[PDB]
Amino acid sequence: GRVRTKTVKRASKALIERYYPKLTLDFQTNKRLCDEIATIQSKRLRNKIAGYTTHLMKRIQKGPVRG
Amino acid sequence: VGKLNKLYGGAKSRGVRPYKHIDASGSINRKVLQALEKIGIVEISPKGGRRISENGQRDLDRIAAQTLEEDE
Amino acid sequence: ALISKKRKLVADGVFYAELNEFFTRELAEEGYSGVEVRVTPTKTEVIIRATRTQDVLGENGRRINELTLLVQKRFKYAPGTIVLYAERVQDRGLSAVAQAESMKFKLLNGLAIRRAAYGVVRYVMESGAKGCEVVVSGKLRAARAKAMKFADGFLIHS
Amino acid sequence: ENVWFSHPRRYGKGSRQCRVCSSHTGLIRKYGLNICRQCFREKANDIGFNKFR
Amino acid sequence: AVPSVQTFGKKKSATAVAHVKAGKGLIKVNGSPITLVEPEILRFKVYEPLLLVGLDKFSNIDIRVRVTGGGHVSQVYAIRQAIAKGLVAYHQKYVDEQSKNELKKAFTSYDRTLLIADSRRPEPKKFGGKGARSRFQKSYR
Amino acid sequence: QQQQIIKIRITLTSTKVKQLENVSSNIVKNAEQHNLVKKGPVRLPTKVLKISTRKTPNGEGSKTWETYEMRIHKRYIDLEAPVQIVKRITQITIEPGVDVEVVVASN
RNA sequence: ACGGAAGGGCACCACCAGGAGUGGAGCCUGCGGCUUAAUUUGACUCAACACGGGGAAACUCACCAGGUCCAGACACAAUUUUGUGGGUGGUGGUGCAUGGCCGUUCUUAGUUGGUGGAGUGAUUUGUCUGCUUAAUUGCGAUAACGAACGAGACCUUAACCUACUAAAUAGUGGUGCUAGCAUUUGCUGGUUAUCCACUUCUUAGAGGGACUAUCGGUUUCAAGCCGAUGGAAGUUUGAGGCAAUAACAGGUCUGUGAUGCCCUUAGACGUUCUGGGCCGCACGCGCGCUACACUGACGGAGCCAGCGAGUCUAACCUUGGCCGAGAGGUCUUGGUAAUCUUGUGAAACUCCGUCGUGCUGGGGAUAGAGCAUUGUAAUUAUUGCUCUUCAACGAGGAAUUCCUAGUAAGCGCAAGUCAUCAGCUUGCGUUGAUUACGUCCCUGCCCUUUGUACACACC
Repeated sequence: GRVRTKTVKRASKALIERYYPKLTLDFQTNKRLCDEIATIQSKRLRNKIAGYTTHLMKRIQKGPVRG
Repeated sequence: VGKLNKLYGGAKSRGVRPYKHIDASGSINRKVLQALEKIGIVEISPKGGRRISENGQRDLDRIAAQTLEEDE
Repeated sequence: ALISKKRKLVADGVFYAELNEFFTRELAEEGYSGVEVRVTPTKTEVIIRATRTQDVLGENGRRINELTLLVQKRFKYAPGTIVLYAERVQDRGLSAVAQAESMKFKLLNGLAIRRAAYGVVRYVMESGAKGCEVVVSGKLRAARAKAMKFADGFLIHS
Repeated sequence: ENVWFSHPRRYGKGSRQCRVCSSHTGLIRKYGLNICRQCFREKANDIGFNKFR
Repeated sequence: AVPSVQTFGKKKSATAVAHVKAGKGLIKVNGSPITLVEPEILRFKVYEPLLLVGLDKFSNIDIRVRVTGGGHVSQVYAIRQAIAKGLVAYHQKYVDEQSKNELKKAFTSYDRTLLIADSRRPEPKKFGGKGARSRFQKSYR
Repeated sequence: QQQQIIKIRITLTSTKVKQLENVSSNIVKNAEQHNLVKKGPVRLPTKVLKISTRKTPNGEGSKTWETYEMRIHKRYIDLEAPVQIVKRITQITIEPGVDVEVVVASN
């Protein structure tokens, strides 16, 4: 239920590889930047990638990723 | 009165059936309304409905306060 | 009388529903796709497009005598508003229903098991449809029941 | 030539039969339709189609 | 032509006029009180927004409203919480600061739908579906 | 007065696109050919009062069904046009089905 | 596939935990039987028996009353007139001379190629040793690589914008004076193109919220648990919808002239017609309730929910007035209605004076006299009303259904079926509360291993 999927990762790894100096910690700066970096055609995907950007800044402040 | 008999309605059973709400009597309601109209307390007002006459208005404001101040 | 406030404005569906089922269960050999109606202001004109324009023209009157008079005798319009003239129109064969008519013809003309098959896949390829999926119930042999199927190109299901 | 083939038919289930296919259902006089249940499915585009819920 | 605006203001589920009548603690509007109700059910429920907070606490505030809208159950279940918020929060200009801080800290462990104002608004639904909890109504065949 | 401006609210209401484009193209080309003020229309959340004659008696089985839905595309015009041309829009392009609420309110 | 073998994981159509019950006076439902000319038919497991609108008063009523009745085109003995092969007479008929639509496998996740190889083939890797759940969901390595579907693929949800140069029915200051007190201006008609503008509730289109984050341990953080819980949302965003993979001698041949099918038109394979049974009960099964109380009552505020039709050639027609013990009976008012029956108003709740628990007040599937409605039609009571003794159970055994926020459960209304005939389904309301957070013990369901002499696959 509270588990993650590869559908967010296949965009996440690409966007960080493209835009390393982006991804500021704040939620709106993450969201209103990612929605125009990556075209999204779903409001539920918009809300879900908002939540996933929260997960992403949690993982960034956790620190180095294994891969 | 169309709502008065409704508000005074009650539950009735159709034998082996549930209880249904049914309206009250209309005859006695009309008769008491006409009786008080003739007495001159209630009065038929324009635009559909009844208002209170001046005897009832006097019974409303001052003597009500006097009676409750007496019995309290 | 025949006027109501917000009842017939919603119950009008039955009319064009009957129209559509009639066009499907009778107007099949012409290849009825859809009525590209265009009601221009100051000139009410109701046209029809066909994939068999030669057939809907025909011998000048055998279809027209019904087609021009039945759409007028029913509701009693004035003349000169439901007009029936067919012209050469483009992109007639760029639709799933067009592929459906094409495979209907390829099934009805009566080819063998492989000839109609490579014919239809070459036709959908040359039309540019990169995938198809079709199922046929019933049978070809005389047995209980069969359901053949083939799908080229993978589709979301459903 | 028959005299006794008439019969009173003005109202009730004996007067009005179906018009769809001599069907066996559809006791609904909505807008004078009296159309069957399989017939409501034979009807194509009167449901108001759209799917989100 | 003339810039004449009606002073439209918001309430829980209705409109209001933004011109308050100040007074000397008179909880009425000039021809009728509201608070004398005597319901025989919700007595302690209406005493809760006031009796636990401070008995009178009306030496510097009045309610001056006339609105037609919303509903009666919404009115009874909203106006008392509304003046509770008015007397605990809007009184920060007037009431003692440590007193209101103690009150908010006391109510942080009390927010159990007793100090919540009714923010309900009427909404229409669409034709085509009726179910809420049970199933829908469909035929076989 | 002479050449009155009472501004009966013309209530653009259609069902199909053949009539919707017809009336909208009509009013805008009328404005274009007799040089009306340049203020165009936009659509609306349509005024749907829920009424229908449903024929789904009893709830057995599962749902293999559609949705009963329809959009009466009632739109409007934000402009300042005369009551004269507001009336002539109703006079010309005669098709029964277009309603006009008698409302003396311009804006 | 199976296992009465093993392990792992889930389900209040499984429960150490209980609450609301059926099986008790009882019926609405079909069975088999007596059946009268018929009491018409389909189907027999968690997957029919309140299902097939199937809650049937004269053709869907199929059965008789039977004098029914000659009413086809085409060689004929001199109204084809008895007889011909058959125009249809299939409206006599099977899911088995046909599809189509729904249900079962879908209270639980699994599905497919192309390469790479192994199996000198069947097949296997890809599709997983463990580690967490609503999931093939994440870590992680590997003959693996990179791709779609079930969820992910979408939108309606629930307590949403000082928001939309959007409409006179839902309304507010100034108010047009006060008719309730008329000096203690909120209001009564918003003085019938009516004190103006508009939405701030009737009509909802956009973008926008909540994410385990700011804390620490419980996996090495790579999963995941807590409490400060942060509200248009800490249960993924509660409730709802895609019949994904491929099968069922499954309900529909009696469904639309749908299938190489047996036979006819004068005694029509009966088209129609005078009507009525289609509810008859010696029997049991099944969902639905009227009570087995001082909980039966007067008086009152208790009323805070969208729900649905309308002559256009026949029945919707009054909110109010008037008569009546009451079914009910007549008028400005309702045929183009957000507009008039509709300004939809859903119901018993606390109370005290008094009778008052009992087979008596607890009531009426029981029997009788009169008052009238919808329907030609109220017969084998269609239905409500005034009265009359209550038989009925002292909370019903064996066995069996539902149950964790708008918490099941007691209660009454709106709509469909309706000319008249609710105990049949959905939505609301009054109180809105449990006895549970673990289980595989019964019941079943998925993954791995293992044996099989089964593979129309443990009937």
